[PDB]
Amino acid sequence: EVQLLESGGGLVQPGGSLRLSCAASGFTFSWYVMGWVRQAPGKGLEWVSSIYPSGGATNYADSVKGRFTISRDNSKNTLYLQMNSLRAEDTAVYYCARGNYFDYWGQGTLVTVSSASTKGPSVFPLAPSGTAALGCLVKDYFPEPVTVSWNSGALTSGVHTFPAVLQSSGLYSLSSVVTVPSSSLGTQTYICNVNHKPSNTKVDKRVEP
Amino acid sequence: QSVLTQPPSVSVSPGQTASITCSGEKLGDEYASWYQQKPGQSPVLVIYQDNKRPSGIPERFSGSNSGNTATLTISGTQAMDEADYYCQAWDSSTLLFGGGTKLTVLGQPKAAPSVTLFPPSSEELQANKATLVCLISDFYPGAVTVAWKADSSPVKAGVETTKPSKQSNNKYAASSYLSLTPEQWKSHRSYSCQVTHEGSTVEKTVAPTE
Repeated sequence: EVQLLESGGGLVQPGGSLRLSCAASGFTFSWYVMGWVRQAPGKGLEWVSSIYPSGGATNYADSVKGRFTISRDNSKNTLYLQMNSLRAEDTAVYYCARGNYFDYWGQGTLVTVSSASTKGPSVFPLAPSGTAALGCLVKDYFPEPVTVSWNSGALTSGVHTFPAVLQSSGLYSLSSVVTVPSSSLGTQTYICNVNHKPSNTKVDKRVEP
Repeated sequence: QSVLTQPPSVSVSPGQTASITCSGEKLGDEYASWYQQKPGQSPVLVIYQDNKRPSGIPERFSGSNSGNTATLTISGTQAMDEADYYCQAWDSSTLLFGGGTKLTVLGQPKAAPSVTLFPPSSEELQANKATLVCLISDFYPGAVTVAWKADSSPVKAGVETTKPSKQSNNKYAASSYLSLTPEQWKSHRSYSCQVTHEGSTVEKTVAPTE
């Protein structure tokens, strides 16, 4: 029913600009207050901005005031967040949320403000050997996030993807593993599907005994 | 700017009623709301305008507003209620959040880590690097110490370890990465990853393959 879907996340340089969207449905858009709320990694929620039904008026948190612009398009059921003069402080997941009291929320897009280059991960199989654990190493990338799945989505149970490390080099690395009966290692194939949108890195990798 | 302060952590025994407080300047002249955020999850509104529940939110969630204090109350608490809880207040002009309260539900069974140590892939080795991967999952409480050994000796550089993070089943996960050259890796007979959790140690060992 109520759908709030975001886009526009990614890497941006300090002082650069970026525009987020939130596409909405399942309810009468133009009747609702909308706004943005953000959350820097492992830290707390912070209101960014809100905007009236008609789009005729706006409010801002002090820290982004002057630098951000909230707007809406009531015909296309879309909310925007123009973000200029970006500062490293603006690095956060950005939440789309409907109404006076945030009663519905999107899934968030992550915005990373750094001077640093994107970097594609290298992806390597993690070989095993009752039960057996096989897996995938997603090494040395920037910024977050990566998506990892198995056998093109088909394989879902027994699957665990670990939170990444931030190495002192400032790159990330993470793994994801899957527990399987060891008997199936002879007569079943395993390929991990890894996507890293900011560098257009898409990788498949077979994991063999 | 105004602040909303919350206790950084709250612990409750199972079945009891959790109480989470929010205070700031002027909170009684304002409306309080509250949000439940689970790990890896978007926030969820549990109470708005001091003490109203959205349709869909159970009655064991309650909110009140007196003094300069809003208070969130959860009855019949169980472990699936573990989460971050944020108060929020408008009025006013701005929208203020509290720093969040972490809700620990006591009485969850101790659980030892499943550990899995991995050798470098052949591919990485042809690419002239090596990476050892130690995966630590399903442990409770969320504290681990992780040590690495080359043969029987401790490794004092090249180790990258995550802090522990709450899995959706309330247990915890962590990982540790040891970066090496192919030569370093091939020198020793073996490497070990040594994880100690609540006084007890699990260890795994891989070797070059040859």
